[PDB]
Formats: sequence, structure tokens, C-alpha cells
Amino acid sequence: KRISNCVADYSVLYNSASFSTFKCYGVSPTKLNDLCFTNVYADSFVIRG
Amino acid sequence: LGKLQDVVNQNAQALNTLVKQLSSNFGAISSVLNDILSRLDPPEAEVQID
Repeated sequence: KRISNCVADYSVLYNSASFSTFKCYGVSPTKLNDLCFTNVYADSFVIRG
Repeated sequence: LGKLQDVVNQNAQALNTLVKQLSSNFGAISSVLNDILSRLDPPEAEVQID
């Protein structure tokens, strides 16, 4: 899925605790916001523990 | 004039190479340290600045 042309909003992304893994690669979750990217993609799959 | 021109050309080209040296990654993932500083957390940032 391609997402573009909008205000990125990850406040609910890190303020929640239902997730199990939130370690980001290269970009840091603290500096994730206030960064202007050209395009952002999102893949999704179901895998085992 | 040959003698008077090399002493200026060598200095100018050495200064140009010194300027161009800031455009190299030097084995890192980026050239400017500000990109890492504004992108990475401080523990991972300090390695790239080092």
C-alpha cells in the first residue's frame, strides 16, 4: 500500500502498548516524526511467533 | 610564467580537494553529520559522528 500527500500522524503509533515489537531500523522512533519523506509504504502479513 | 603559476595552482587545487573531502561518506552511510543527528538516536548517532 502506498501512502502520500498527508500529515503523517504516529502519536497513536507509539502511545499505544498493544503491539509487541516497536524497534525501528535506521530511522529512530523518537526522530520518526517532524521528518518529511517523499513516499511511505506499508506491507502487511501474518507470520508465526 | 611557469614558476609563479604552479605555486598558486597547486594551492588552489589542494583547497578544492579539501573542500571535496567533505562530500565523501568515508565508509559511513551519509556524508553530512546533521542527517544522522536529525535521524538517529544519540547512541547510534555518536558512532557515525566518530
